[PDB]
Amino acid sequence: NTVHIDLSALNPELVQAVQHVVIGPSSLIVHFNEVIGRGHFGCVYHGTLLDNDGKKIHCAVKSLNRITDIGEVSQFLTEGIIMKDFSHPNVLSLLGICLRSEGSPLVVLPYMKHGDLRNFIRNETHNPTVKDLIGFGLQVAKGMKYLASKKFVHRDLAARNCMLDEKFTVKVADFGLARDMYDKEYYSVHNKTGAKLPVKWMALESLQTQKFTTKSDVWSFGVLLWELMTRGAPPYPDVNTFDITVYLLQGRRLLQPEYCPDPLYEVMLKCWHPKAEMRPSFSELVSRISAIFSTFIG
Ligand SMILES: O=C1NC(=O)[C@@H](c2c[nH]c3ccccc23)[C@@H]1C1=C[n+]2cccc3cccc1c32
Repeated sequence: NTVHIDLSALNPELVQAVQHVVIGPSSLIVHFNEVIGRGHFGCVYHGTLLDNDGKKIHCAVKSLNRITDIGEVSQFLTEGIIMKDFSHPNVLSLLGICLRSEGSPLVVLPYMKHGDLRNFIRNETHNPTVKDLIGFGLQVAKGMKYLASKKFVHRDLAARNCMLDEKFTVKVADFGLARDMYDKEYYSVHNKTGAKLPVKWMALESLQTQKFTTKSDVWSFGVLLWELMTRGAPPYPDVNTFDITVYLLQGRRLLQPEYCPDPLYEVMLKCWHPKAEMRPSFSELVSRISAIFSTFIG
């Protein structure tokens, strides 16, 4: 209850360029007993977004508690509300933002019945077939192909960041500042800057330079496929951050899951090429995986 931002000192050209994303206080209903889920990420609430023709839209609402002042609000708008006007069936897009005077800004996302892709496939109550799992990988590849075309570098591609709707359409999400805290199991922390680093998903060059590209998104996509075909097993479970790096430097890789098609494993191994320029583009991945999915019977 200490967050105050003076909306009127926001750059007038920035507030013009983002006004179509801003939701008014009376156009979003949020009941605070109605929680979709809780975690390290914070608390995600049920919301109802009210359009102009009495059309009610079910959404998920989250306070961006990491945004505490005008400076951070500005940066967030300059990187998040321009720089994320995306529209693709396999990309989770922002429904809008509540800019508040008192309190952190709210983000409003489409409701996703089946939650994150990792938890869904780990749940033995569900039965995604081998073909279904490749189909999920295919859907992610298409979302990533779209994002690469927009020159958007995700940086945190992983099964936990892909969401599943009620029709089982996979949407690639980027919760930028939306995650309050990050699980120690998956994210290392940089001592000096506080940067969160998803080491077991990072390309070899990123483990060295801390720099991300589309080609490092391709590496992470390989790991995501591995996650899919193992039904959400943790990559490199026994192993610390230094030993993972040595493992990879030796040219060792994640091992072929049971029931994973050989052609699909070849694709994974190509994603983990040590030379970034030698990894497949997402165009190549969508082509390759589409054929694997289409011709999959056995
Ligand atoms: O984008 C989304 N839409 C939804 O409905 C959220 C959701 C569905 N089941 C859940 C079960 C537990 C928590 C959330 C959900 C999902 C989300 C995940 N995370 C993960 C980290 C931070 C945020 C913030 C907003 C929305 C979501 C979100």
